[PDB]
Amino acid sequence: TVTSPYAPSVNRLMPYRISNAERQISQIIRVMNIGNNATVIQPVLQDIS
Amino acid sequence: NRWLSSFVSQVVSDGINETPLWPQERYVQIAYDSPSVVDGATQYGYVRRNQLRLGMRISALQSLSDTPAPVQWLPQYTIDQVAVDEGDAMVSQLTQLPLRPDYGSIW
Amino acid sequence: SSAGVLVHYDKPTNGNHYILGTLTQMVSAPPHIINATDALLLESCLEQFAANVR
Amino acid sequence: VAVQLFRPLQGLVFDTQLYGFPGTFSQWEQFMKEKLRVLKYEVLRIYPISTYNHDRVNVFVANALVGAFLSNQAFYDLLPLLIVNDTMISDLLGTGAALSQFFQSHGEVLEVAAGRKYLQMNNYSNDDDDPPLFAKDLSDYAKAFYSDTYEVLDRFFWTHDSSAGVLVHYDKPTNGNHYILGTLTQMVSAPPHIINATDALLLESCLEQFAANVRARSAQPVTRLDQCYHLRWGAQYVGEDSLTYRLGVLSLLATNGYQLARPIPKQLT
Amino acid sequence: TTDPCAPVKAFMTLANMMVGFETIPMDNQIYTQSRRASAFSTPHTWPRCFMNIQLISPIDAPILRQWAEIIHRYWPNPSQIRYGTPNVFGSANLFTPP
Amino acid sequence: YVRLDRDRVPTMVGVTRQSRDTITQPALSLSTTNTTVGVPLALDARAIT
Amino acid sequence: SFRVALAGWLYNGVVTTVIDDSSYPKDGGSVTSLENLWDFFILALALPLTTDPCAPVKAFMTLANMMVGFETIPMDNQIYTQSRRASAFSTPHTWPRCFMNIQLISPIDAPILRQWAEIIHRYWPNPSQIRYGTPNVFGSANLFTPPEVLLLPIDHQPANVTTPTLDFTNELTNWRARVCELMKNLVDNQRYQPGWTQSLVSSMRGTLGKLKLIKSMTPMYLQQLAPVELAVIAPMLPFPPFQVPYVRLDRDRVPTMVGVTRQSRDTITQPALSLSTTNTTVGVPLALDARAITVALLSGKYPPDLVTNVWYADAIYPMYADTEVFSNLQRDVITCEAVQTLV
Amino acid sequence: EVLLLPIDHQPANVTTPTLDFTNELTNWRARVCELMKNLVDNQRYQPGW
Amino acid sequence: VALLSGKYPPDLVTNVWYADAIYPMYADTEVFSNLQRDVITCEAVQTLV
Amino acid sequence: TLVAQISETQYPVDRYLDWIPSLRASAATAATFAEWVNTSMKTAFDLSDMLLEPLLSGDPRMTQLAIQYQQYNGRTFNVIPEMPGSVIADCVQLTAEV
Amino acid sequence: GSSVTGIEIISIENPGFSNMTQAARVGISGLCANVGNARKSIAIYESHGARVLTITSRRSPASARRKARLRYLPLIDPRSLEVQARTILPSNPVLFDNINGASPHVCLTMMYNFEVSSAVYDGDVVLDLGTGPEAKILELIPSTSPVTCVDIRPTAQPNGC
Amino acid sequence: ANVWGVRLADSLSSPTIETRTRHYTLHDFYSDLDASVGKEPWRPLRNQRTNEI
Ligand SMILES: Nc1nc2c(ncn2[C@@H]2O[C@H](COP(=O)(O)OP(=O)(O)OP(=O)(O)O)[C@@H](O)[C@H]2O)c(=O)[nH]1
Ligand SMILES: Nc1nc2c(ncn2[C@@H]2O[C@H](COP(=O)(O)OP(=O)(O)OP(=O)(O)O)[C@@H](O)[C@H]2O)c(=O)[nH]1
Ligand SMILES: C[S@@+](CC[C@H](N)C(=O)[O-])C[C@H]1O[C@@H](n2cnc3c(N)ncnc32)[C@H](O)[C@@H]1O
Repeated sequence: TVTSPYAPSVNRLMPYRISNAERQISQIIRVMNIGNNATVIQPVLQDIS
Repeated sequence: NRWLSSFVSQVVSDGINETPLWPQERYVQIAYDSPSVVDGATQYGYVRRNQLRLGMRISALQSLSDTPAPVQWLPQYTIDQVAVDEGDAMVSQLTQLPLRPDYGSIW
Repeated sequence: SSAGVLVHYDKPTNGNHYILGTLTQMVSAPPHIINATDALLLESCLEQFAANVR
Repeated sequence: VAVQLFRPLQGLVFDTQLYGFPGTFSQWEQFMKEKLRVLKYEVLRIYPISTYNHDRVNVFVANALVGAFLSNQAFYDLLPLLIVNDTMISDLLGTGAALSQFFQSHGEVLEVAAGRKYLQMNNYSNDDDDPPLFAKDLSDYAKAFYSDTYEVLDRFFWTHDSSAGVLVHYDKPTNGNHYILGTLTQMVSAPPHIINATDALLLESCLEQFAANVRARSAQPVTRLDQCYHLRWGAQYVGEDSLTYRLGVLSLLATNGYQLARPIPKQLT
Repeated sequence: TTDPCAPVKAFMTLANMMVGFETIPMDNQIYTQSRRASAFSTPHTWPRCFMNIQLISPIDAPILRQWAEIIHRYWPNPSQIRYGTPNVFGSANLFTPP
Repeated sequence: YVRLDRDRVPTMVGVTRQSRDTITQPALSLSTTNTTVGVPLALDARAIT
Repeated sequence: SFRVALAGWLYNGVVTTVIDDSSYPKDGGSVTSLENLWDFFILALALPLTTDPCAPVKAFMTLANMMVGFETIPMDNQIYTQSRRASAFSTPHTWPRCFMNIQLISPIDAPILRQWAEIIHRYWPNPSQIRYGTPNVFGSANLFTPPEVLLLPIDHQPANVTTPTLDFTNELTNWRARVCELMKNLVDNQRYQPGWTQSLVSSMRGTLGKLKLIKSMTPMYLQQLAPVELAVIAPMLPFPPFQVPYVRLDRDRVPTMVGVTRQSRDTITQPALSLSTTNTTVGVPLALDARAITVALLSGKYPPDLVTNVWYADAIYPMYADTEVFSNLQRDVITCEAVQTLV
Repeated sequence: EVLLLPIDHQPANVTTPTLDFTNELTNWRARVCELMKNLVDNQRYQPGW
Repeated sequence: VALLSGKYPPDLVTNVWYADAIYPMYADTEVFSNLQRDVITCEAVQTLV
Repeated sequence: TLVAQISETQYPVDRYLDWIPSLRASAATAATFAEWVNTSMKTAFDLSDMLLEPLLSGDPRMTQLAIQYQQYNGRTFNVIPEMPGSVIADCVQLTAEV
Repeated sequence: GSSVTGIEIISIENPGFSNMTQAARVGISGLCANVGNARKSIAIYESHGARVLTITSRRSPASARRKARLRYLPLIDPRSLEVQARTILPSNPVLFDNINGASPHVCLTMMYNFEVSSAVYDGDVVLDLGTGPEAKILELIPSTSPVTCVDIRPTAQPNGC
Repeated sequence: ANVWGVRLADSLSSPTIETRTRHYTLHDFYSDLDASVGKEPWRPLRNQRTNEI
């Protein structure tokens, strides 16, 4: 459970929200890299393990 | 066993004692008009409470017979009257109409 | 006398006496379990109801 | 060799070994008759008939209750939900009892697990003359998503995987509006073919509607005007020359009122 | 032992010992049939299927049914001995007769 | 000593030593102005057997 | 902590006193934990003394979080869960609809939880007000309250020392008795503590009975003599009391912001909001110690020869002998004239 | 916003978990054990037993 | 072996366990910068094209 | 019998020393006075272990004495013992009357 | 209960020996007025730990025409049902229960009844000679005409209403 | 009617005559002890469905 303030702000700026098209294109390029290697894949699985 | 279970389930249920008789400990009291004569044959333990009555008559249970099929009935009418819509609402409360009956044969 | 003591008052078996039931239980009536001081009383009660009708 | 199940006992979602039924049909029915009396006594003990005689009972709870009692799965949590109030679905959506073997809410979309239209015996051994069971004899062959509006259901299936095909009914469904989603189990008692139960449900309903078309008489009412399903969403995953597509076409034809040139028997094989 | 909940244990002991061979319907999903036997120390936690010998199916859990019958019918009975003399002394007992 | 009467199994034993607010009668104070007593003790089933 | 909480009643509109974050159970807690049960008891007795607009909701959701897995309540959206930390309810928009309306908590599903909610709604303390100062001579610096009124977050009655310690008419004594009885009901059947192999029901019962019938005079003090001391101290303070209304459970009247304006009423200018509006609460928060407040509520005592007239005369003399009201008045004159001259 | 799985998921009802047999993996194990149980047959599968 | 042997701790409540465990991994905002990286990747691709 | 002279109790004792002044007693005054009575009745009779401590950790102005237990079904049994006289309190009241 | 011709049955709980309340009496009277002197059969039995009796009978457009006359529904006397201390097992309801078909005497009587009903118009004063204890003519002619009838044996219909 | 389960109202009966007691003598003891075909000291109870002792 995270918490957030409730009062008049000072107009911050934190650009993070992006579109599903950008997410998908980045995923496609990243798969284009990672596929066929397995030496950058198996460490990922061991980390998740 | 099944009959005894049903009887005990009836006795331990919700409701109230609708009779004038409440149990004591000094003595088992007998109503003023009970047909039992046991106090006339016992020397100790019985008392006829004169000031409690039971308005019901005295006669053994008369049970009719059972039959495996329904029997015809013929209604008979009296003087009192009520509203037709009231009767229709009551029959709608008591009904069981939504059922599929065996059709039969016209001809 | 906490399980209830029962008298008979009419014509007991071998003279005047009280009865005191133990805490055993009847099992052959599945939905209910009676501790035999209700069992003796229920038996005699049903027997008297039978005798009234006949 | 088998048994078909009706209104009271139609919620047998669990595995077959948990119930421990006898083998022969006579022993089976005697067993179940002697157990349903105990269930009846419990239900009557909690609900007196005189005070609760003429009020709607929740069908989900009733089926789940017999199913839990037959498998010894702590049916008491189901008892205070047996009498409906204000809806047969919103009651289960608003309840907070911990019972997820039988159903689980998803924010205005109740999810119940359909179970065991049929039931198999010992002497049923995949014979060419045994009746087909259409995969509805084992535990989990599909899931039912009940709601109040098809708009809400359609919006539910945006973030839900509908690739085995989702089936609607549109005519007079069992307990209100709902979609059906079949799992990936398979029917084996038809040796040359193996169907993944989303073709099985559709084939069963389709043949039933073809049967009903031939026996119409214009003066004999039926319990339902069409039995077909009309697959709704997952068609993008099944194109030409697939059994699901062909069965969809046949079900559309049967709904419009066609008839098979070959006579279909009264008890399929 | 003087524990009032002694009888419900030695029933749930065997119920625990045989899980996967016979089953009985419990009250809820917390005090299930696999819960320990020592945890049933209160009158509030005695199983409905123990207070009713009927929910133990005679051909589903025959040995549990027999053990329930044995507990209900052959568990030892209390009694009393009548010590003391209240003539010189008094009687310090409160919830029994002197 | 109740054998198997679940209805008669005892649940508490408490002593009172003062009335509550205004109720002068102990028969009315005792229900809500008591302190419960009792301690459990463990035994060895194998030694007993 | 006890004295600072007692003194923060006079400054509701500037500083808001909340219970410390450390006082809540660890990781939400659980009813199967004796330590978390005593955590809940220590916490539920300190909350009614804080000038936090939403103390009741935190008191409810502490047990609502501890009760996860054994009882449930209806939720509002598909985002939050019953197991969200009770200390995160710091604003009126977080109050559960099932808390604002009792009948959404089914008693067949949340017995203990609905009992706790019902207790919160019925026996939570009632605000009140007491007169102080002399508005006919010293004026009155009250802004949002009438000219001679001192709002209090609890009820107060006339003062007498000859009153029963175990008086369940007193709101604080009644609250303690109700909390002890509810925890008793919680631990009775062992429906929520599967895992206690032994039988600690009798021990829990006895210790809760002791906590209930403890011989404390702090509730009597807070009811009778605390308001008198506050009203005697108030007109002599350098910074006089600045209060905002105490609403008990009426959500729609809970204050949420306090700003200052410097522009006229028939003009439109830059929306230069004041600097005090940028607070999540109504004022500068400060955390108190639930443990200290609870132990101070449990262990109070008077001198065995207290005579009220003598004591308060002897205390009032040396503090009115060192008063500065007559200088603060002239200071107020100069401040008003300075403001008008600047304009 | 979807994650596929090669087995059936079903949420839990209690936070104090206790063992039960009703799940597809235990059913799979039971099916396997029963097959080998009615496979063990010294006549026609293991002569020397 | 992992399937045949498995045991929870003797006295655990899953709400408390996961509330303790999951918390450290949700205080690291390494996931919010990957979105900016995806922004820049798509920008570079379109600029090249 | 002594506490009812300086405070308000629920026991019907006569009062002779009302013409003597006294403060409006409180819990602290009652507890103190009871402690002095206890110490005096120990010093006389030559005792050294806990004559009256069980009753002093409450409010001595309303001291009663009883016990009870409660069955599972809510039924309750209590034992409110009779309060036999005390020649010491009788002599104290006589001395006050004199 | 929507079709003008069909079956209709009700179930009321009568525990042992008792005088049936006003509600059950009104319900049975309403069913009688709805049926209109067709055959009526009863059954008494214990169903789900309760003792209840059911009354089965069919309705008809002649029944509706009779019901259109009476202003206040009469009330039967419950003695003949209260006296029943027996058990009468039920049977499945059937629309056309008569399996042997009507008899020629019944058919001739129905020819006569149809002739009467066709002869009588609306709003006409009539008088039948020897109707019987059951005024069957009340179900034949329209419900808006005085029907003063005579018979040597005393009637069995209501009076007033 | 009725207390909790309905009892026959409208009438009420009970026995009227009671047989006089008979003392138990050694001849009676011996005759009961040598159980003859007509009068044994026991009596079989049998099930109401299978009709067996
Ligand atoms: N061992 C002892 N058994 C007694 C003596 N005679 C009767 N029994 C018991 O005496 C008890 C009291 O008998 P009664 O007061 O007459 O009541 P009851 O209805 O006649 O009892 P039953 O004859 O068993 O139906 C019963 O529970 C009998 O089992 C016997 O001679 N010696
Ligand atoms: N457990 C759950 N089973 C449902 C409920 N009622 C029906 N079943 C299932 O509901 C599903 C949908 O039923 P329908 O849409 O009416 O189609 P159907 O042809 O009537 O299905 P069948 O009655 O099995 O032939 C079926 O697959 C049933 O097995 C029950 O009350 N609870
Ligand atoms: C069995 S009924 C049939 C009546 C038939 N439902 C009708 O009205 O068309 C014959 C009736 O004719 C009547 N009728 C025969 N002789 C009687 C006369 N002496 N007095 C008046 N009733 C006459 C009888 O009262 C008898 O009820």
